[PDB]
Amino acid sequence: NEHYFGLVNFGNTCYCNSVLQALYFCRPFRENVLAYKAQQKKKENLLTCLADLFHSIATQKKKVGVIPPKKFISRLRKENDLFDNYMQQDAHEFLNYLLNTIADILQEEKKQEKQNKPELTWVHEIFQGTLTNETRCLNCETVSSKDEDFLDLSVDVEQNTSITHCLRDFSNTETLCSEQKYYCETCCSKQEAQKRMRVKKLPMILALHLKRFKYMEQLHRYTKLSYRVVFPLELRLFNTSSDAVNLDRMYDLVAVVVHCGSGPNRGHYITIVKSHGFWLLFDDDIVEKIDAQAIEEFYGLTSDISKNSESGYILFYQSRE
Amino acid sequence: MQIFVKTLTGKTITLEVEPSDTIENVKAKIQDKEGIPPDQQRLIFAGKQLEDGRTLSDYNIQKESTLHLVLRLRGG
Amino acid sequence: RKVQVSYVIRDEVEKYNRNGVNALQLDPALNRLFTAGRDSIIRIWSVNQHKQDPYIASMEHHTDWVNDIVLCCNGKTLISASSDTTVKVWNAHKGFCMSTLRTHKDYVKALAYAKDKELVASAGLDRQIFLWDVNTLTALTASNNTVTTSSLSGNKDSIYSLAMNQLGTIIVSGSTEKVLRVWDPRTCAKLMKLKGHTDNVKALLLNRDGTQCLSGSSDGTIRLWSLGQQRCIATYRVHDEGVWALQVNDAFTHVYSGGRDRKIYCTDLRNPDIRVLICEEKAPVLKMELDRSADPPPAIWVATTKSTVNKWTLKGIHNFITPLCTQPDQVIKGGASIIQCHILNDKRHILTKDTNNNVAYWDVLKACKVEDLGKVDFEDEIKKRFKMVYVPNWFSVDLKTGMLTITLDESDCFAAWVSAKDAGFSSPDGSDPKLNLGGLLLQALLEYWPRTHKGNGYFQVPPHTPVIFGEAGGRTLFRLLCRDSGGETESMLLNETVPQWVIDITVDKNMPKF
Ligand SMILES: [Zn+2]
Repeated sequence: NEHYFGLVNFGNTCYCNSVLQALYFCRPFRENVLAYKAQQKKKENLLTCLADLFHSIATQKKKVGVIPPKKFISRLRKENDLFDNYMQQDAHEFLNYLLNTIADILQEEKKQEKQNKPELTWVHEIFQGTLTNETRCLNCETVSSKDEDFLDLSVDVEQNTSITHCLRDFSNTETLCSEQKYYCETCCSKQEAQKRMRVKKLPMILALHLKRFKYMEQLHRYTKLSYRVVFPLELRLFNTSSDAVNLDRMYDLVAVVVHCGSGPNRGHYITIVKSHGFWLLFDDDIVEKIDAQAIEEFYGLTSDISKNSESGYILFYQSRE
Repeated sequence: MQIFVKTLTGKTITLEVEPSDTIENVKAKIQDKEGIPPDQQRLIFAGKQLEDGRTLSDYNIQKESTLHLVLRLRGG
Repeated sequence: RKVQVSYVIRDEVEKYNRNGVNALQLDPALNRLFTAGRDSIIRIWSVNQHKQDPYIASMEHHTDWVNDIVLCCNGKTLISASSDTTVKVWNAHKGFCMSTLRTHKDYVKALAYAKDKELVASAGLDRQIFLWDVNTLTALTASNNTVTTSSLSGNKDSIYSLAMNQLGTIIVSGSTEKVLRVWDPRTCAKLMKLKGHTDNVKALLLNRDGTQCLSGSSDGTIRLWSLGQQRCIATYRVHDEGVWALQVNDAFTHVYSGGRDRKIYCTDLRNPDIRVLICEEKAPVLKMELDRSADPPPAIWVATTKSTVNKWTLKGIHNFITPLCTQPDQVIKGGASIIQCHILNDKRHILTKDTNNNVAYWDVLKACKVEDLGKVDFEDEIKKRFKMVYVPNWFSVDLKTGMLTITLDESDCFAAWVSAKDAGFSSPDGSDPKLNLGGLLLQALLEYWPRTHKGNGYFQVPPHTPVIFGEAGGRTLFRLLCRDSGGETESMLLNETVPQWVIDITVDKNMPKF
């Protein structure tokens, strides 16, 4: 009982469609959304529209087709004036809005039953993780730890690298020096320091965002980074924490949101999802199967000889359940 | 109070903020160090993209907090 | 770069250290002690014990922490390295600054000295080492000096320690690069790299010949290296935490060590199992200096985070973990350092918590302590002294010296306008005008500058107030006491350093618009 359906683009809405596809192929999210549909609050909010849409997809007669998500898009425009337009937008910006917006709807719902210390929604149970930022002042050598939550990780990207290496230097100890000296409270002055962000609590789904942009301080404009950045089908992630219990979680690539275009001001968004062993591409209404080798090999770019450079932007890594 | 920003290259920069400081004012402080116009900037913290109108105190952003600086990749 | 005006709320004479000492120096010829404090002031003390007041004088010129002090030219001439990015040459007998070497681009962390060549080395966070001839830096003759700087190249990370053998044939640097780089200071060419350390080197020591080197790392290991062999011959693991200070006997067979763990240990290099504990300090050990009057050394001077410098008698090592000491025999007193500071809702008053847990109320504008509140709850007091006013920020505070330092910057200096009545300046029977706090202060600071001629016309700032002019980055331009603005040479200096933004309201008196 599998449903592979395209989504109509109502004028530069690919940034939106592509995220919905990736989110639909993140089963804990899809299952949770479908479950929310069932209760039927019947007060039009972005979450109810999403669930109504995901419900059409899941409860369709034919296994393959096309759905115009008019209803949802209407609500998205009503709910956000920055998305209430025919301009092209960022997929990550949409994802962030959608995920927090639907977490905030649930946060209120959780509170209204208590009506008649904070609580974590099912959006957080799926995508949330925790970091620990350790800061060692190099003069007094006092270390300052600080936990900070995350819904995705915005990793820096380098030419001819891998998603693993980028995650490796994201967690590497950087030196805060010169103009970037740390203000040490015990030293009461600015001193050189070591800054390290390590994973404290692992997310069920690791959402990876690639910082594929370079600002040209002099040229007063930013470019799109179409580097060859390879992503593995599996990811080994290990845990820091209490050290009373240790985790060595193995992740799997479920979806890739990819941005086609040489520049960052205009483009086209598509999604490639892994469903039942084989991979498939979703270009709005068009849904077609793709061979595993042609997936990663086309989401990078060698030299410049690759028309309108399709590059991997958002990556969905699912824990091994 | 001093907070950190993880720049587009992963380089961390420090900022001398106040909890009272607006998100648009944080962006201006980043513009001085990085050169990026605020209109182009996007800051993620605690999995939440910070809204221009709000202040750091609103988002509970305290000393040693790391804001993730990120840009747009417009697609149709 | 943009220029910022700054001042310090303190008394004319700051007799005692107010932030702990980074480095010590002992003159055997006059029995004098030099204390390079984090309060930006170097001071002279008499070590004859039988003197009620040991204070001699204080060398004040620096603006940030004095990190290291090298005493040379057989008796007195002092070279200092500071976080103010400069190296200052001083006539140590009279205690005045001769030259300021503005060659470093970051905090100057360490100095090295080679007696037999009157050669002094400087290094800091700017990953550069400079070699200087003391007899050139001190020379007043100026005979085709053509003063070209001599630098050593190699360091890939911020330098925290430096050492040179007595002859000046070896130089070794310690950094966050962990590995210790060596050069021949005479030929400037590289010699070796010394891999072994897993952390920062903050303490470096060399023998007379320079054939062997002692290193104290933040990893907790003391390392004896053989230079001729280009490898570590002995690894000593004594301290529980990192080691920051090192001192050796004239023989080079015993190592005196101190670190973050506050413990001081003399360890026999030849056989490490013979480790003697001197004592445990009340604060982590920053730097040490032996009393080299006799062999074995009879005493040791210990500099720590605390503003009090202690002398512990070593006499008993030959006779004797239980320490050899409990109390020091000779003690140099230390004043309180402001550790915490809160700016109240009126942007005029400040609350401070010193090292002794005493809380004080301060007036920023009139540059003075208004009240002493004693050992009270600082957190509660802030809340207790809450003000229901909105005044935009106009100044900056920095307790890097342990003393209150206020910074006026162009961007926000003239941001706060308050009512004269609301500011306490009662004027009967004239109606209270809106006064710009920043302007009013700038006027009071440069009150004695003839170019500005009277003052603000409301309040007066203490005439002994240090008024510093410097770049936002780090480089200071000029420093003077409020009252010294009147002098010809100072007035001339003011004309070449005072920025336009200050001049607009002080001389031109064009008060900003609301
Ligand atoms: Zn510190």
